[PDB]
Amino acid sequence: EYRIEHDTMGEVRVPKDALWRAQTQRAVENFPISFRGLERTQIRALGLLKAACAQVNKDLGLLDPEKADAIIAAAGEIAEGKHDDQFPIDVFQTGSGTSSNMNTNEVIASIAAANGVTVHPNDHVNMSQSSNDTFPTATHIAATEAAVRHLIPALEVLHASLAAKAKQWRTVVKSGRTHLMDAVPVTLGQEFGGYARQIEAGIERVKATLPRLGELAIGGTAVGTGLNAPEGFGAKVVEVLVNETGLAELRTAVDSFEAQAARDGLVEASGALRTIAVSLTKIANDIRWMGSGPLTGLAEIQLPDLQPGSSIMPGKVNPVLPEAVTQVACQVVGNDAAIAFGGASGAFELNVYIPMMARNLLESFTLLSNVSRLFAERCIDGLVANEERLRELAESSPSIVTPLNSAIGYEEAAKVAKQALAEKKTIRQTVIDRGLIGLSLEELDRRLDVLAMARVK
Amino acid sequence: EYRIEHDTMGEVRVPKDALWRAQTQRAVENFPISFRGLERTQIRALGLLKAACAQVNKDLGLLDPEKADAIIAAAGEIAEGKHDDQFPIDVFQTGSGTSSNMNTNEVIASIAAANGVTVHPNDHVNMSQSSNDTFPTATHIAATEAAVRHLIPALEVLHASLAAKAKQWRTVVKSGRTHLMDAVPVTLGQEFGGYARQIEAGIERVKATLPRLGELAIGGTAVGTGLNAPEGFGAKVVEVLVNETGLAELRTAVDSFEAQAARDGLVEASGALRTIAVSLTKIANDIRWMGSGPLTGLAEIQLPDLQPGSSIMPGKVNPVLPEAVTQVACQVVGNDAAIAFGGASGAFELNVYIPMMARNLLESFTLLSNVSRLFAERCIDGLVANEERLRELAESSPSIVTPLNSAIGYEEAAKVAKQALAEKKTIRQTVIDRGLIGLSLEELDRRLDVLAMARVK
Amino acid sequence: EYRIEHDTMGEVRVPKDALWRAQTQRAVENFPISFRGLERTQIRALGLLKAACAQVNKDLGLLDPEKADAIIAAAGEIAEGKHDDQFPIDVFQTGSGTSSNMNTNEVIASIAAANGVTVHPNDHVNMSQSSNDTFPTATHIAATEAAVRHLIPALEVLHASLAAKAKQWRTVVKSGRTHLMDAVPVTLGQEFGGYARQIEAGIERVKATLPRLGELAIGGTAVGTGLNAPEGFGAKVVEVLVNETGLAELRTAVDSFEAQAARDGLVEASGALRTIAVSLTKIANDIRWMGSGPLTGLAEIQLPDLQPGSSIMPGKVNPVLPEAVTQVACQVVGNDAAIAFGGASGAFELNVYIPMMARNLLESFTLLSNVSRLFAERCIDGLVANEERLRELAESSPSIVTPLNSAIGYEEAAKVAKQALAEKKTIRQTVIDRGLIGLSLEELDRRLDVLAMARVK
Amino acid sequence: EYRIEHDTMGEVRVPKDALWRAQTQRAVENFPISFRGLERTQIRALGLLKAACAQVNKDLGLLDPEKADAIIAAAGEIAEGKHDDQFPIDVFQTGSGTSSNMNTNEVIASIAAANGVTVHPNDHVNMSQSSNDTFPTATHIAATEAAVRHLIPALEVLHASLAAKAKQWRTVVKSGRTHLMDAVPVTLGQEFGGYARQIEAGIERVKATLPRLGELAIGGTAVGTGLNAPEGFGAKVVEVLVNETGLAELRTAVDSFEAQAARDGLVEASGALRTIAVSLTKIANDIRWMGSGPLTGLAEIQLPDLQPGSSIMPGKVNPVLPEAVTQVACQVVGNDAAIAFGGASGAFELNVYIPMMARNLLESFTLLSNVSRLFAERCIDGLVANEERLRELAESSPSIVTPLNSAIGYEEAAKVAKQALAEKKTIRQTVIDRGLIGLSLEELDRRLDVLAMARVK
Repeated sequence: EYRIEHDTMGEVRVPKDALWRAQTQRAVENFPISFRGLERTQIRALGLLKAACAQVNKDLGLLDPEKADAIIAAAGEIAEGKHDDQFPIDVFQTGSGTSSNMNTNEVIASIAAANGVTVHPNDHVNMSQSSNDTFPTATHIAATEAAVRHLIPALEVLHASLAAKAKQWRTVVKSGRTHLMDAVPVTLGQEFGGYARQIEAGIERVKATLPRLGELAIGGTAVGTGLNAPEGFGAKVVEVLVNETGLAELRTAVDSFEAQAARDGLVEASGALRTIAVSLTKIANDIRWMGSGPLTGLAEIQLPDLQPGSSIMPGKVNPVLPEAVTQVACQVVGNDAAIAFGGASGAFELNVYIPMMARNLLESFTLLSNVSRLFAERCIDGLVANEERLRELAESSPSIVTPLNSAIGYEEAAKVAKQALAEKKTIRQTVIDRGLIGLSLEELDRRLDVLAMARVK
Repeated sequence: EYRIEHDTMGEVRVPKDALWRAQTQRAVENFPISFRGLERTQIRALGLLKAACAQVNKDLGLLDPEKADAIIAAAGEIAEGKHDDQFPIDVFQTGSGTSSNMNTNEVIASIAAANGVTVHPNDHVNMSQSSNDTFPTATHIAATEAAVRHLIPALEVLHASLAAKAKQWRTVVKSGRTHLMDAVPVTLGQEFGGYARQIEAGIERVKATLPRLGELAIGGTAVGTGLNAPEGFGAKVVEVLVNETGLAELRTAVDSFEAQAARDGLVEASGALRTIAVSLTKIANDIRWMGSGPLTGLAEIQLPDLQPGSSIMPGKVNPVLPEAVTQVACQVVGNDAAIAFGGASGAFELNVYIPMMARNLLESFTLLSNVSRLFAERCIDGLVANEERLRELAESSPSIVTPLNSAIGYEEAAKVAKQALAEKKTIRQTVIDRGLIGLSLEELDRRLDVLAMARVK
Repeated sequence: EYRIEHDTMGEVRVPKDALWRAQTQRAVENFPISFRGLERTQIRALGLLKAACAQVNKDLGLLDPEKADAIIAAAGEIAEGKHDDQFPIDVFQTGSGTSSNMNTNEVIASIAAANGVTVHPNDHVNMSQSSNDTFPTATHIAATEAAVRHLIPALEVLHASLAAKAKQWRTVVKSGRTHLMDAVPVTLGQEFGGYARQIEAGIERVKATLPRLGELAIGGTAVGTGLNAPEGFGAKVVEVLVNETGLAELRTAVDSFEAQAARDGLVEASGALRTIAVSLTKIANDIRWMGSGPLTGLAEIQLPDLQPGSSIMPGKVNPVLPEAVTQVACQVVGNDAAIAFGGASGAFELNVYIPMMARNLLESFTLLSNVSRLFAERCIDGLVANEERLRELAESSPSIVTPLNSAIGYEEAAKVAKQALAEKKTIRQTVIDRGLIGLSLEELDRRLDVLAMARVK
Repeated sequence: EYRIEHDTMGEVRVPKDALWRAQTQRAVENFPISFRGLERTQIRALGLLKAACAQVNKDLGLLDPEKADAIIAAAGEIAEGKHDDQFPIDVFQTGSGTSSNMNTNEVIASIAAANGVTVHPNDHVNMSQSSNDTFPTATHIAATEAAVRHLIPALEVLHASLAAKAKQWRTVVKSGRTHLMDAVPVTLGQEFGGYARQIEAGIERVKATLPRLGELAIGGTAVGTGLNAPEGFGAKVVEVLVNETGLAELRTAVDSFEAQAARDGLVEASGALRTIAVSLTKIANDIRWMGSGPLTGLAEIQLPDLQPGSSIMPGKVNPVLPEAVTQVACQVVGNDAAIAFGGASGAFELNVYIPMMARNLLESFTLLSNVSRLFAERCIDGLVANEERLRELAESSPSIVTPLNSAIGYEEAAKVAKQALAEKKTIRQTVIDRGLIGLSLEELDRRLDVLAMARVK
């Protein structure tokens, strides 16, 4: 069942109970491509943004208080998520986000109409605005909130979890591995201290993007000039947004043309997430390798069991969380390539890849925030080390000859390693058999202590 | 409200009215990452696959007909899409798809239980199977159906639409452009014939991947050896699948270890789609450029109006379909990088990136199928050429001097072009003024006819 | 020391002994970016191409035989590699390859001048041509020769080497691994048969691209119309090229506009190489993992020693060839993303990313051809299996309980696996202790034979 | 002609006059893959690094002053580039850089031998070191010097050039374009101010990576523990390096395991360069579009002529510098994907993709530094604007109706735009004809002034 609405292009049938109107409905028919629309956090940002602009228009005497207040209230319902099903437009819409901007304007208009107030989607709800500043503004608010409120806290949990293991396993000695081959000793704690640093550096990486990710185009209107917006509109809206969200990271664009002609801050932000994905692949890979076996692998640690491993092989349990982490990392990398391709494809006063860039960036924030916390809590926290096996692994490496270098030289040392392996004997035995002692017996032992070799801080 | 179920790891609370059971529910708790589960076409493939395996197990006397028939019927309900909301597991699950495989087994078990029949998710519904052959099998069935039944037909519509314009605009002469600068004449029809060829070559590209995309692991069970599956199980299941789906492209794997240790056919298939995305970016870019203006751009053609252009600038209309196409192309490129990263990350007997690879590949098929048809029908078909403007564009290029090369030589020709531009005069005038005629007057004209210059077939 | 030359833009100083002239020298000054110029195979292709065009121009009476013959001879010296140091222009030149085309024309002119014959770089050496058909033509000849004469033979060596191991290790039983965890048995030969299939499929993949990679633009001249080229020039040049090179894969473009407006065949070809890189990462990773240790890893095989492992740790030797292979695979993936970005960026009658696309594609052919042969000969051929260790690995996996499923059911089977691991006892012992026999004693043994479990063909 | 050398693996023939020795020569035979070796800046870094380590070993009494001083002198010759042809090892070597590390040690040994001093490549030249800390150290020194001394200054020139045009063209009014369609007015200067900001933000982006790019592994030796290196060796070497190079950005690693197990700082650094490539594609694209024509394009500006455009079309000149910039941007994007793939592929105590990551990152620094300066000086500086054409473009856009919105409302405004285009009349005429005046005659004019519309600061 339908009603008639119109826009400047003509009449359109709209579902009778839909709060959207003509232009939203055209976009429904124009872009049935993915059948996925804006995310919760994007719809929220649009709501907050519309509320903020209405407030400033009210403050400056440009918009009737009754209309402003109903727009602010309607926008608030949208921001709170009462109307997400009134946002049916595909991600793959016109690249400025015009359609979703109008979708927000029209839904506000219909909510306000239901509360006794007549507001025009363009003339009132979109007063002093364009899609060309509002859609990227909403995108950067969403991205900034995602970075500050979701990803960074999630990474901090993961960091804490890894650092707790770095401390716990401080003196848990094991064989280092380089090139996958037997190396000199390290501690399990040292390795986890490395993983913790990768995550801490990741936090630094996301933070370093915030000064430019938090820039908002708001106020630049159609092409960056601010035509049809009053003086200092952008700064005024940003102040309301900072006041309402608590996100001090939000700010006016340094250059209002760069802020609309490009989405360079989104490409920058994705680069930090892609680096985090690179770090997480290494961390997760190492952990599932340490967990491998129980009998045909490394069996250095035990990961917590999360579910039955195999529909066919009874009793098997698999490192499912590292698998989720590594698959997420692939998605972030894919998403990152999509973001950059769109970023490079701007023209003159507007980059028209915003919805695709937003979808991909926001998804990477989400996947990384959610999988980092799960990895920390359902995997890292419950890892159990096989301490005795690990100490044997350390004492078995041939490369425990390495600290004898300064006393016998690299070349004689290598002769000890090749002879010890062909005999199935120890490094201590091959050197004492080689007649090298005389380098004392007491000195050979001190240098061959594996935990001393790891050089624990 | 909940009930108790168990698996080999213990007891799990499951929603009372959920048709899934213990293992699905663990996966719900283990992988809340993206909150997007399997697509319609993946759930379908799993249903068909389970029906087919049950039939073969019935045929070989290994599975009680009453149990087989209830599994076949239950699987059929799943295949038809009656139970998509009983598949809540995240894409970012264990990388073999164990969880979704078990999700299918458990939902079938609960449907059959409701019809008076007791079938064990492992012992019966998963008889002769592993996730390690079934999940990639379902993925390759979905991908192959997507290629054959959706993308290729969509591309054929787009091809027809472009070729119709190649014919329509056969003698519509215009200035060619190289490096974005004035070149010798072409016809609008020639350009569209190029775009049509890119799409035809795209069809060829997808087709060329089908011999390996259509390979199915079915029968290789846990590691590729076929343990716990009867002799020729895979060939038998493939026959049922070919019979039921009509997809002759489906086939047994050439090597049953390669078919599980890798997903190389998915990377191959994505390469063809990425090439199509590269082609579509060029086609769409050209079309929006030809459509640019109306007064400050090229204004060669007019694209059909699809919606009001701008919330702020009245009357403006934008090339929204080319924007959808180019954004889709970015997504396909991103998806393609994700697919390849997962593809490269296999280990020993199993690549455990299947759900992420499947999600990305299937999405690229979908986005490309849907946007290609929209582009054909809502853009290409209604394009209107500005024939008189185009003929003036052709006759204005300085490079119409080019066919005089053989008569006056490259160097004197260049002297004609530089003098004609500094005077604001024609090529004919600059050559006759330059005293070159005597090369006759009649010959200069014949060579300067622009439509003859385009060399129409 | 310098001489004066000119072109249509004016006078340029050129080194006195340089065979290039004005336009090459401008490009030297215009593009000092990478300081790497065209590859041997590109210079060759340009030489052959110029010889072929001169021959056809001779055949058709359009070019004086004395001038044609000196151009053919000069071009032949270039093709043979006598003048590579006369090609100093950067890869990062004008995107049509104009500069390298002119570089070839000018060097031919100067060689011919030294043999008593005066040929104009444009009017004679470039007769019936543009850079816009010749540079992509030379690029596709180079790419096709690389595929047919270098990569495919190299892959065939690698395929043979892997298949020889598949045969050699047919009955060398070992534990399969899925998710990195203990699985049911396979043979080392089965795994290598998988790797061999990945390489055979790679061969198929490159072959499948040849019908479109081998398309040549030759004849389309400036914009694809063939202006200033005689009728059937392209077909005539292609015939000479096929006659001279033996490459039957070379052919005229299906559509002469698509063949210049895009380089879609180069993106297609790169997709096949990227798939090969994905396959090689898996193969190489597995091999270095099987080689890992000697004491802290898997120690399944021994790779041939190629050089001392470590400047610091005496005696260590590392899998350096797998490292070369995996790093090459990264480069191919990078190169592939560069190729596609350029491919998508065409405009109207010409894609002007050709030199960058050519550089990247040709490098991927080279790296893959060279590393595949080295990997085959210096690694794969000399691999030695640790047969006794491998048979113990197979017999230790808990998942050897799997073939008891049909007799005792998945759930009781899992109870056997969990009890056997907590006891440090065998599967046979845990089932006989569990009172399951009575499933006979003779049947338990037959099902527990590990080589029978691998299901060798 | 050859001599015999040996290493711990045995005897190797080495060219008689080569300064390298056994291990370098094995690497020559082991890795003939790309036939491109280390860059000038990498060889330099290795030289400086070896000099610095020798100095510290001297300072601590661990290395004989005569041997140290000859190593410092030899290393200095290498650093200065006297011996680049003594570094023949392929980029695609063992992924730790062992071979190039040994190549440096052996060349120093042979130089010192020629000066009367016998130093052992391992025992002396490599004293207190591993490849595992030295090769990444040299890589990060090279990358940091490239960022600080080459790229940032090059970007500052480009920034100055763009900002000079932003100032010059402050009041040069033109039509804005969004979606490629006619928009409201901007100034050419505003657009260039946007491009300048993208470059300034790029500078910020590279700077933001320096705190982690400048971290050096030096001191962590084999696995990060510092075994066989004295206490505070790393800090001591870093101090010498900072003293010698002036690069205060160089620093000790925050965590010595993260600094060898990963190359996350290289992926981070590449992300900043990839963002710069995205920005440069937009800037260059816009500029070649503004330059397009002269008769069939936008013809907004004139780029400086750099070389004859076309071998075939006389007189044509093409935007060759924007083409070089956009092709470089593709290469940086490709390189960036290669870097990240290698970065993600670390294992335990060592990421063994260093040479490939270094090659790609250093090339991106180089291409971007060189093309940015060329673009600034040979393109941007000499751009000439077509001021009268531009003012007509501004006054022709239909969207000059936009500032009437607040007076007549969006819907009536759109009626003015559609009627003005169908009539071929002006906005002023269509509104006065529409009877809207009465909104006064004087007010319509003030709002329709195009330079006032651009809102110049």
